[PDB]
Amino acid sequence: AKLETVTLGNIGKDGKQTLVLNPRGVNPTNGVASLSQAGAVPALEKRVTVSVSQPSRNRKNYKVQVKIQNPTACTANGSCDPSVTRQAYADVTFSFTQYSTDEERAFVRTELAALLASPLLIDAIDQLNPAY
Amino acid sequence: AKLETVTLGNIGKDGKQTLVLNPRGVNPTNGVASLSQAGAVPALEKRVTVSVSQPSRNRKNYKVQVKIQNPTACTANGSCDPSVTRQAYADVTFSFTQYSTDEERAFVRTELAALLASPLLIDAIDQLNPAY
Amino acid sequence: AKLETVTLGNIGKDGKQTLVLNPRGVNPTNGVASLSQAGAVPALEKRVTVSVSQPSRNRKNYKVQVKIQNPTACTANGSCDPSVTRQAYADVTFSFTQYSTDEERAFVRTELAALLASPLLIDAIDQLNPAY
Amino acid sequence: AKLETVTLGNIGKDGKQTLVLNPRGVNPTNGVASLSQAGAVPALEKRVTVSVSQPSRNRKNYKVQVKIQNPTACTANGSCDPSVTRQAYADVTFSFTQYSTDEERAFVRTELAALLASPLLIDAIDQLNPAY
Amino acid sequence: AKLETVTLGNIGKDGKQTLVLNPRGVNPTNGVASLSQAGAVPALEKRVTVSVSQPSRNRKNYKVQVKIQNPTACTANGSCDPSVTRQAYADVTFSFTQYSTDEERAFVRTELAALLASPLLIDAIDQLNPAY
Amino acid sequence: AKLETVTLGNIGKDGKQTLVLNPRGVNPTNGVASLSQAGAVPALEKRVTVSVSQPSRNRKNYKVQVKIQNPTACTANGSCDPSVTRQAYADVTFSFTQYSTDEERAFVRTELAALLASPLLIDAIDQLNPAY
Amino acid sequence: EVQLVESGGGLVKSGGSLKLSCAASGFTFSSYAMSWVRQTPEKRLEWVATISDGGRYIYYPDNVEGRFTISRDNAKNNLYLQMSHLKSEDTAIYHCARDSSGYLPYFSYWGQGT
Amino acid sequence: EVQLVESGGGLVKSGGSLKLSCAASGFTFSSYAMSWVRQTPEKRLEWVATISDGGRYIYYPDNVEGRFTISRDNAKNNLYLQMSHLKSEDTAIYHCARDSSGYLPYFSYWGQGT
Repeated sequence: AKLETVTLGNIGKDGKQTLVLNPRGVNPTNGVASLSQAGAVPALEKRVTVSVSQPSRNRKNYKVQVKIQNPTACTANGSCDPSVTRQAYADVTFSFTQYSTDEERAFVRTELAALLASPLLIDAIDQLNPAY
Repeated sequence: AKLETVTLGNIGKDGKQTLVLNPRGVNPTNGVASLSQAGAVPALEKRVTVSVSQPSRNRKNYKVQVKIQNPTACTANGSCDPSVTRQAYADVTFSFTQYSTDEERAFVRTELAALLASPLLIDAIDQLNPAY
Repeated sequence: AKLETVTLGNIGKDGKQTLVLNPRGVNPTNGVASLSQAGAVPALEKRVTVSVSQPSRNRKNYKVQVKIQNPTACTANGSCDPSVTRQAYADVTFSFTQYSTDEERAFVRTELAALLASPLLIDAIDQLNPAY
Repeated sequence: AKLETVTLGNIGKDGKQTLVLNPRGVNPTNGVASLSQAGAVPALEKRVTVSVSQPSRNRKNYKVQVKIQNPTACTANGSCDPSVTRQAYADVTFSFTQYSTDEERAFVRTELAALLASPLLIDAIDQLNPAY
Repeated sequence: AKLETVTLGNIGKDGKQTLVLNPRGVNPTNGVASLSQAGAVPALEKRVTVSVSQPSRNRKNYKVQVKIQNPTACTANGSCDPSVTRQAYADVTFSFTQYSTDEERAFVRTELAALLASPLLIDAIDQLNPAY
Repeated sequence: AKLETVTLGNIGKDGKQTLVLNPRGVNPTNGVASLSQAGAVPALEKRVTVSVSQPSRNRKNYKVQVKIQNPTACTANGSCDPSVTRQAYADVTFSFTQYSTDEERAFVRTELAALLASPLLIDAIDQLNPAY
Repeated sequence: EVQLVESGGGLVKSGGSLKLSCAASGFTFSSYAMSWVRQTPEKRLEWVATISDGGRYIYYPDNVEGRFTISRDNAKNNLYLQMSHLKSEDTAIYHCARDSSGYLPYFSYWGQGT
Repeated sequence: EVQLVESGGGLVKSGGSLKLSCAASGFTFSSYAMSWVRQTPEKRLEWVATISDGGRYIYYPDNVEGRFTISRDNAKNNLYLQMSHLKSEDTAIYHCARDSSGYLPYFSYWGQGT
């Protein structure tokens, strides 16, 4: 719908941290809608973008894309500004046809969420263990 | 923030005038948010617009931009409905970089709001006198 | 007006600082009054410039223009004098025609001064969030 | 001298009218000093300008120059605020050399001020009659 | 600051003479500000000029320049106008960097003044004796 | 005359500092006579030079030249020797003809000194304000 | 969702002191003016105090001014009311409120508690 | 700095004469109209005389006109008041004043003395 401030709760390895995201407008050239975290020095913000295909009349494939990037800060000795050592990315693409129903899309979304809460994938991502 | 009605007080030379500005939506094609007064005829409205642009592959700066437009209207000889005689404008652009802290931005904002009430600028703007 | 010193109090986010400004004369090329910070060295001071432009054969209306810039000083290693890392800028331009009255121009000036203390412009200028 | 308020008396055909002229600063880009009347609207003001130019590599003469501009204004049929109907101008140029004494310059000034009150010129200027 | 009438006292070999200088505008092409003495026949005036570099943002070297010229009059037999036999010149240039402080510039100025009051230099200039 | 140790008193923005200069010989190739301050590390000394044209029989133009340079010290981290960040210069040239008298030269010298003690020039040099 | 919860509460004697607090999630806290509005057991509303965006301009009524004190913490997003001297009329609910984007407040969002 | 100092002063008998003077530095003396304004020991101000730029148009009140006389010296930058006949009301301070750039004077700069 219209963007609002999204407060996400119980995040992290322990399940206590929060993330408050404020809206940052729609890019008119591609329709990507941004959310970012209220943190000082805007090069060091948790950033989330969401992109949905615009509903035409003869579109064959609806496509949703979510991107997450979180940087890390490093106050390097001999400077006044923190820099970015690392980024952590996430890129989720959903692909549907024009005859798909609401329950199929909802099943795919809740399935991906239940897999990310499952011990197969909080072991492949958190500990970097390939499944064998 | 979220667009709600902005009511401004202590306006004028005497400082005994108010003005209410009602939200008129955000324009998706440039990101410009709009506030206007409470008339029926759209050409007679005092309006305020405000936007903020993210860095791109061209500018590399955060750009905040506020515009103020006040028409003055009067009905002429042999005319029934009032037409707009004059336009008084205002156009503020703030420019910041990716590593600026929020206290710097708040300093620039309060510095401008304190300059606009100092006898140098209220003599240069009201009576149209260069500083000599 | 006369180029005197300007003390800007209740400045900053907390509203407890001052910025004192010494007049640096006008410019016979442009016609622009200048003011700098008390103390200084050159290239590390906070600057305020102000010009007023009359009608001509090119532009029919008066134009007042305020332009404030302020740097950030970072002390690198191996050097004794600071460098500038970031500039922050703001520049207001007011446009008034020749049949405008003193009350209208004061209304624009005090409307901008009252509007920069409103939560929309707080959250736009020093947090860089747009409106939604 | 220094620009202070010039008040002129015994003006008009009856010689029972006064006019006060308030200082409006010196323009640095041409050296023109300005006096104006006491209105709010700048287009309705009777104004006087005065300058004096030093010799250069082109002219080799001291050049004093006075200009007088008086608008007459009236409100029209179906109009609210008055607009400027007519302009009455005056443009005096004095020209002197580097070896002229001050008594010569004072003679030329008092000679002009005495010609402007002689029946030949007050018949040529008021009633628009060539000297015949 | 703004030019005014400068009255200099206790001048000469004895220390009794005065010099009253009136302002004569700013040259717009280079910014040089003139002062001259109220003397008849303007080719025979004590003239002083002062020139300061205009404060930019990226200027590396501030430069002050003072020039004095005093002519002498000679009523040559067989003419009506005095001519100029001699001029006496003085040319003072101060050069500073953009990280210099107020006390360094003030020390250089007061040092030059205290040297011109010192018996080394009221013997090299007044009597034309080289120091050996 | 012959060079001696020149003690200059009441120097600076406050008027308390001294400057003791010792003689350092005459350059035979051009006749320039040096004075320098008794400070350790001879690259960091207040230096003054004075140069007078030698009295010939058919010299048309006598010319006096005074130069001041004051360096600043910067003990850069990672070295044992102080270096020179800044210099502050002063260059005064007097030009006279062979028929000039002692009182004309003395008037020019005491005039320049009284201007350097005047608020026009302890504002153009100390605060870097152009006169307008 | 503009959320405002309160703590402190209290059951005090006369002439004591207490410090009420407010937690203020859901929105950018440091932009808005905040306020305290109490409600008597005879069901009358009373304005208690207002503060500005950064904590510079603070307003009190005459019944309050010598003995209440409010403050902000824009890093912890907390609003504070320091009650003192408690002269037995101070037996109310003491709601938090977010002020309108204005000049003088009309409360748009309210917090139930204490 | 418009400076005006006076001399003459005096302690006279009745029916005598005196000549007050004024020195007038700081400005271009010969451009401005100059004036005398006296202040009685009962602290009342009284206009005494005015003169024009070159000394052509001189104004006096009726209490003064037959027995005071003012003049200028634009080379020595001096203003002069010739007091005569001194009929015992003339026991005042007698300030100098520079007139406004006008038609009839309002005094902007004043000189303390005598």
